[PDB]
Amino acid sequence: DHIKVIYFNGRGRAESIRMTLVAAGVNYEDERISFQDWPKIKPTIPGGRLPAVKITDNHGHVKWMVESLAIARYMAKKHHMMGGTEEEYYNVEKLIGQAEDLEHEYYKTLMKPEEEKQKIIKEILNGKVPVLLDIICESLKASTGKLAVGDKVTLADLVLIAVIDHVTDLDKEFLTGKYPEIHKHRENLLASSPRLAKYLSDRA
Amino acid sequence: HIKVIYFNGRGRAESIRMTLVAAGVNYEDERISFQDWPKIKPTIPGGRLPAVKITDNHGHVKWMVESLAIARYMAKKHHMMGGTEEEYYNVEKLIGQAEDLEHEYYKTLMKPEEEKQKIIKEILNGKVPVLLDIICESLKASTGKLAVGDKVTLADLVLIAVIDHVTDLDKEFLTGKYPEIHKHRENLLASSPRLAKYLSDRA
Ligand SMILES: N[C@@H](CCC(=O)N[C@@H](CS)C(=O)NCC(=O)O)C(=O)O
Ligand SMILES: N[C@@H](CCC(=O)N[C@@H](CS)C(=O)NCC(=O)O)C(=O)O
Repeated sequence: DHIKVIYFNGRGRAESIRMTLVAAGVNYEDERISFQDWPKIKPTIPGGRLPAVKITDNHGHVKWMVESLAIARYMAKKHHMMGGTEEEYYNVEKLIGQAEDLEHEYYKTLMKPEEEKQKIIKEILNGKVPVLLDIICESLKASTGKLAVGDKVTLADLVLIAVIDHVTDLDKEFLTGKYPEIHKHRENLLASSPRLAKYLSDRA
Repeated sequence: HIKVIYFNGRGRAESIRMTLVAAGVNYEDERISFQDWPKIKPTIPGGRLPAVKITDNHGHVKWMVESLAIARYMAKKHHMMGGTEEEYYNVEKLIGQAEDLEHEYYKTLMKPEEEKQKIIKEILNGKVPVLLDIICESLKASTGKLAVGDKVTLADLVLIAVIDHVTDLDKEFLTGKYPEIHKHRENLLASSPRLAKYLSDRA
């Protein structure tokens, strides 16, 4: 099976799919679509929206998968990253749901002129952003291990690092000297997964 | 003992109420008024509703928060998150399509009856028919008569909740259009007499 990840932004919705495969040691091909070629590639993608993943087997037959975090939960489930008990599965989904609520505040600043972006940025940062960072911080304090859920990598860890990178894109000092548990989660995750540290280091 | 703690009657907790109804699992509804939220807020872990408080035989309490993480945990416990990895992907796919449509609906909420009208006319000419077409195509790919296969999943219950929100915005919006969505609802209510009874009684 040849796996191609089709997307437009480098650290958008497809990052959860790339990090789940990286952590699993699963190889894939990146295919980035420019704004310029989207009008003619759109009708070719089932449902007309990115990211999408095209899986071509040895005989050339193609399977398509859409909806970014439904693709990431399927890949994570196949590689034992959706928890190891039903209880662990609830805690993985709990943090995923918390991170996605923070990502939704970040999306409100996107593809806007650089004056309205500034206005929306100062509202969320004094708004729902610190509220949701505190809820995620408390969730991390409840884990029975050093990562988000227990002590082994799950999809919850990778969605969290992706969303925290979006917050620091809005204001790079936002977390300086605050939310130690978030900071610590990142150090712990990169130590549990050499592949992800290599991926991230290298992406930087 | 399971208590579902919430404020709106057909808001985020509906996914949790319908998973329990479909599973034949009894629970208690505890609706919080706008007037009592200031003092009950500090008592709920995370400070946000809906929440589910589970009190066992000896009085010990477990809390669960984040609506669709509670609903996928109950659905998983009752065979409603698909029967193969492939069905689970398709369950999650439709869930993610429905939540994108619910996000358009949330943009109209708790607004003065003026700008609510303004936001309604933009989404209904916007992302709302785009996402209803994508859901309609997803239902046509199912290997059975419901959203995923032929037995109830969480994907079916999130879809009826979100479709009820669209008709709240414009009651004629699906009249004479999207036959697969209409058909899905008829099929689901015949597959789960408990849910037909719940909705009927709710109505
Ligand atoms: N909830 C879906 C959202 C897919 C989506 O909204 N994609 C947008 C950008 S990430 C898109 O393709 N826009 C272009 C178009 O559809 O013409 C997911 O997470 O995959
Ligand atoms: N993503 C969370 C959202 C929880 C949330 O946003 N709750 C809102 C209303 S549904 C709330 O409790 N607002 C009141 C407050 O926290 O003071 C879920 O689906 O459970």
